[PDB]
Amino acid sequence: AQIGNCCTEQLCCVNDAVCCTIILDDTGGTALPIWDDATTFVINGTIMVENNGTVGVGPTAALTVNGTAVGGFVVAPGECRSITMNDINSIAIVGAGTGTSSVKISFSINYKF
Amino acid sequence: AQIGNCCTEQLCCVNDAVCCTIILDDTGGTALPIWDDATTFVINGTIMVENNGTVGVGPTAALTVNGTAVGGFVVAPGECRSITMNDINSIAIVGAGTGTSSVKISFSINYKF
Amino acid sequence: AQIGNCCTEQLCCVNDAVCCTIILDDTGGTALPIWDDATTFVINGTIMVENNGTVGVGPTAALTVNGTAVGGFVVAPGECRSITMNDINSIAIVGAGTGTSSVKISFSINYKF
Amino acid sequence: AQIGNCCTEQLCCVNDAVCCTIILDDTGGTALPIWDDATTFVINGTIMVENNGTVGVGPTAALTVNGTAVGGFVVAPGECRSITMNDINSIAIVGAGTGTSSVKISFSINYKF
Amino acid sequence: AQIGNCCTEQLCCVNDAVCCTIILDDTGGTALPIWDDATTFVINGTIMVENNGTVGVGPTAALTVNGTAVGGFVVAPGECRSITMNDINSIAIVGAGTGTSSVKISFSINYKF
Amino acid sequence: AQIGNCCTEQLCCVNDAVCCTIILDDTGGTALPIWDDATTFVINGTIMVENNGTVGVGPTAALTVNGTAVGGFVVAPGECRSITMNDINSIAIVGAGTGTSSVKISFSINYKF
Amino acid sequence: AQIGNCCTEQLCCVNDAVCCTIILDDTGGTALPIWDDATTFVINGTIMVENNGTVGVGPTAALTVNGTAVGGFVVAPGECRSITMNDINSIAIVGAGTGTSSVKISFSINYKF
Amino acid sequence: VGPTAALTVNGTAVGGFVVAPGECRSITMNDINSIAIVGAGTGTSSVKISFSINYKF
Amino acid sequence: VGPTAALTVNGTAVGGFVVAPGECRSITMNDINSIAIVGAGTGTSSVKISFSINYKF
Repeated sequence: AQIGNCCTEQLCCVNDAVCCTIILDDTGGTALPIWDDATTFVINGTIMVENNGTVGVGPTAALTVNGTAVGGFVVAPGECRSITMNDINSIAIVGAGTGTSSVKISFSINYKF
Repeated sequence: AQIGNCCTEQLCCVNDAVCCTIILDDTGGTALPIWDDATTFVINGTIMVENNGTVGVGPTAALTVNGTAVGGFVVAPGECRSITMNDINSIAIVGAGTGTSSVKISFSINYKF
Repeated sequence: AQIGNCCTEQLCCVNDAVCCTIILDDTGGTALPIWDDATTFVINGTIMVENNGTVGVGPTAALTVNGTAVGGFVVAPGECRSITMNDINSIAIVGAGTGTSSVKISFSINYKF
Repeated sequence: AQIGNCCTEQLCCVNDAVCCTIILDDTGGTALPIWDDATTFVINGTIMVENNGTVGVGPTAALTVNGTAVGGFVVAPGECRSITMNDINSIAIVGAGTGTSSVKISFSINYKF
Repeated sequence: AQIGNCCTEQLCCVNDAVCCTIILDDTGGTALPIWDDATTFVINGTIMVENNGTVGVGPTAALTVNGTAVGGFVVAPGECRSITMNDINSIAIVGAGTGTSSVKISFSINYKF
Repeated sequence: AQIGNCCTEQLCCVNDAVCCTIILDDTGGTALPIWDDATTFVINGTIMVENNGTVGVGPTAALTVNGTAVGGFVVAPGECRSITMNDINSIAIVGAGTGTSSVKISFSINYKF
Repeated sequence: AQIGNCCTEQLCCVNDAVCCTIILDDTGGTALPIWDDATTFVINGTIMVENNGTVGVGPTAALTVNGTAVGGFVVAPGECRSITMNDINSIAIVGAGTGTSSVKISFSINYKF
Repeated sequence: VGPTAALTVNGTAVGGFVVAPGECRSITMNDINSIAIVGAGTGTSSVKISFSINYKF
Repeated sequence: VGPTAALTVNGTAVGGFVVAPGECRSITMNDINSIAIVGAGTGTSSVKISFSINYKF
C-alpha cells in the first residue's frame, strides 16, 4: 500500500517585460549597466534595441551580455534589432559616435520559481 | 509496490511579442538582420510587415527567413502582410526601390522551456 | 506492477492577434494576400474587417478565406463585420469601387503545439 | 494490471474580445450583420452596446441575437447596455430614428477547443 | 482492476472587464439598466463607479444590484467607489440631483464554465 | 479496488486591478470609503496611493484599511507609496490640509474561488 | 486499499506591477519609503528606476532594499537601471544633489499563496 | 539532437540496445545484478529509466 | 550547483552511494533497520527519497 504521494512541487512561471529610453552619447568603450541578475534562477528572454536618433548623425549602440559583446550586434540610427537568449545575467549598452541618440531598450525576463 | 513517480517535467510556455519601426531604403539586395536565434529551442510564431511609406513612391520590402526569401512576400506601400511559421531562426528585411519608407516589423516568439 | 507512466504530452496553447490598416482601391477582382499558413497545425480564430472610408464614396471590401469568398461578406464604408472560423489557412481582401478607403483588418490565430 | 491510461483530452480555453464603432442611421427594420458563427463550438459571452450620439437626436439601436430581438434591449443616446448569454451564434444591430449616431459594439467570445 | 477513470470535467475560467461612460441626469428614482444576467452561471466580481462631474453641481449616483440598493453606496462628484460581490445578476445606476454628470461605470465578470 | 476518486475541486484564481482619481480636500479626519468587501473570500493585494497635487500646497492623504490607519502611511504631494497586504476588507482615504489635490488610488484584488 | 488522497494544495500565483513618478530632491542621506512588506510570503521581482531629470543638473537617485543600499546602484539623469532579486521586503530611494528630478520607480511583485 | 542512451547489465552491454530520441525500448531478463546507462552524443536529453524487481524470499 | 546527497543505512554509509543533481540511484537490500541522508555542498536541493518495506507477519 502506497504511503504518501511523491506528487510535484508546482512552479509559478514569471514572464515580465521591461522598457526604457536613454540618451546615448560616446562612452569611450565603457558599457553602461542596464540590467543585472542577483538571483540563483535561470533566466531566458529576448532583448531588443531600437536607435531612433537622427539618421547618419547619431551614435551607434552595441549590446553586451554576460560581459561579452554580442557578435555583430550594432544598431545604426533608424533601426531596431532583437535577439533571444538563455541564461542571461547581465545587459549593457556601449555607445560609439558623435552627438546624442534616443535609444530604446526593451527586454523580456522569463523564468520559473 | 510502485517506487517513486515518473510524473512529468512541466515546461513553462513563453509567448513574447516584438515591434519596431525602421527607415528602409535601397540596400542593393542585402538583407538587413532583424532577428536571430542563439538558443537550442524550437520557435514558432507569426511575422507581420507593414509598409506605411508614401503610396507609389517608397521602396518595397521583402521578408527573408532562415536565409531564404519567402515566396512572393513583397509589401507595397500602404499595405501589411503577415505569415505564420514554425522553426524560425532568422528574420531579415530586404528593401528595393528609391527613397525612404517607414516600415514596421512585428513578430511573435512562441516556445516552451 | 506498472512500469513507466503513459502520462501526457502537454501542449502550449498559442492565442495571438494581428491588426493592420491598408489603403484599398479597385483591384479588378484580384485578392490581395493578407495572411497565409505555412505550418501543419490546425488554426482557428475570428477575422474582423472595418471599412472607415467616406460613406457612399469609398470602395467596398470582401473577405476571401481558403481561396473561396465568404458568402455575403461585403463591408460598406462606415461598418465593421467579424466572422469566427476553424481550419483557416489563408486570408485575403478584394476591393471593389472607385477611390480609396482606409480599411482595417484584424484577426486572431488560436492553436496548440 | 492496468494497460494504458484513460487520462484526458485537455482543452484550451479561448477568451477573445472584439470592439468596433459604426455610424448608425435608419435601416428600416433591417438587421445589420455584426458577428456570425461558422464553427461547431458552443460560444458564451457578454455583448455591450453604447450609443454615444447626441442626446435626444440620434437614432436608437436594438440588439438581435440568433435572429430574434432581445426583449427590451433598446439603447437611447448617452447610454450603454450589456447582456451575458450562452450559445451565441449571431449578433446584429437594428437602428431606428433620424440622423446618424456613433454606436460602439463590443463583445466577448468564450469557448473551449 | 479499475475500468475507466473518474478523472474530471475541467472548466475554463472567464474573467472579463467592462467599462463605459454615461451622461447622468435626474431620473426620478428610476434605475437605468446597465448590466443583466441571462445565463445559469454564478458570477462574481467588482463594480466601480466614478463621478467626474463638476464638484458640488453635478448629480450624485447610486448603485443598485439584484434590484436592491447597496447600503450607503452614493458617489458625489470628484469621487470613485468600488465594491466586490458574489452572485451578481443585475447592475443599475440611479441619478439624483440637478444638471448632468459624466459618470464612468466599470465592472469585472468572473465565473467558470 | 478503489471506488471513485477523491480528485480535487480546482479553484479559479482571480487577479483584478482597480484605478481611480479623486479630488481630495480637508475631510476633518473622516475616512472617505474607497473599497469594501461583501464576500466571504480571503483577499490579498497591493494598494498604491499617488498624490500629484501641487508641491507644498495640496493636502496630504493617509490610507486606512480594516478601519485602522496604516502606521506612517502619509503621502505628501509629488510622491507615491504602495503597500502589500493579506486579508484586506476595506480601503479608505483621509485627507488633511488646505486646498485640493488630484490623488490617484490603485489596488489589486487577488483571491481564489 | 488507499483511503483518501494526499493530492495537493494548489497555490495561485500573483504577479503584480506598480509604477509611480516622484519629484526627488536632496534628502540628506535619508531613504524615502516606497514599498514595504507586511505579509509572511516570500516575494521576488524586478525593480527599475529611471531618472528623467535634466542631464547634468538633476540629483542622482540610489536604491535601498532590505535597509541596505544596493552596491553601485546609482542612476544619473537620462538613464534607467533595473535589478532582479528574491526575498524583497522593502524598497526606498535616496536622492543626492541639487535641484529636483522627475524620477520614475517601477517594480514587479511575484509570489504564490 | 539529444544524445543516445545504451543499457548495460551485469557489466556487459546489451546487444543492440541503443535508444534514439523519441523512442522507448524494454527488455525482460533473469538474474539481473546491475543496471547502468551510457550516453553518447552532444547536448542533454531527458532520459527516463524504469525497471521491475521480481524475486521471492 | 545543488548539494549532493549520500545514503546511510544501519549507521554505515553505503559504498559509493552519492547522487549528483540530475540523477537517481536505487539499491535493494535485506535486513534494513535505518535510513538517513547526508547532504554535502552549497545551496539547497529538492531531493526525493522513496523506499519499499517488504516483510511478513
